[PDB]
Amino acid sequence: AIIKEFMRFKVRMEGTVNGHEFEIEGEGEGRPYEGFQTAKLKVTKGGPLPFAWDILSPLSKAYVKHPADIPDYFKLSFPEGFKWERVMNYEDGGVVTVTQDSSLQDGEFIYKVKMRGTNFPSDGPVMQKKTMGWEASSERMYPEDGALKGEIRMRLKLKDGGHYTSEVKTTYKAKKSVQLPGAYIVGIKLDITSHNEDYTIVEQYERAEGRHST
Repeated sequence: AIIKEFMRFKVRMEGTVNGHEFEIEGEGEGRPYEGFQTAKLKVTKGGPLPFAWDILSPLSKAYVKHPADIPDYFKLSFPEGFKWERVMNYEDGGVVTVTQDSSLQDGEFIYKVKMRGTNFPSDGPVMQKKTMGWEASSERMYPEDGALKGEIRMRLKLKDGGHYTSEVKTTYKAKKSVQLPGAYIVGIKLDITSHNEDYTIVEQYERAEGRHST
């Protein structure tokens, strides 16, 4: 009963992408049982970023709407919370790795993110900043070795109508022993709703719902 119908969060990220260091702070809010949230981020160090915002945007699992019959691993993990680690392999060789800790403090989610991005080609759409947001995704979740894993083949939209693809694996682990669901899918749609000219301030909006795999 600790995850309320309406919850806020605070986040801090530090990252290095192609050698460029930076820090981001943000806050957000949403409805964890209805499966939606918004966030407002600001680049507090090392901005403007010389690369697409979209590689950062998918870097808040407590807010996925779960059917009654699929255990909500993310919510059951609280108040302790959970960690996750992720690799995102972009098709042109760019790699993003991420570690993250989510906890609950004073009735607010606290997220802490560290990430590194390497090998984004100088001429590619990330460094060229030619992406236009992610298409909707289906994250395949499944229990493996006392943790919960998610795989996603994700696609960033390109200006010219093409797509730029990243193969994503994430391991989710509760900080306390918690019951695992069976395999299932989280449908997710994230959009950037507004930003200043140089993406030093960005607002984004995500909806996510668990569902069975037929």
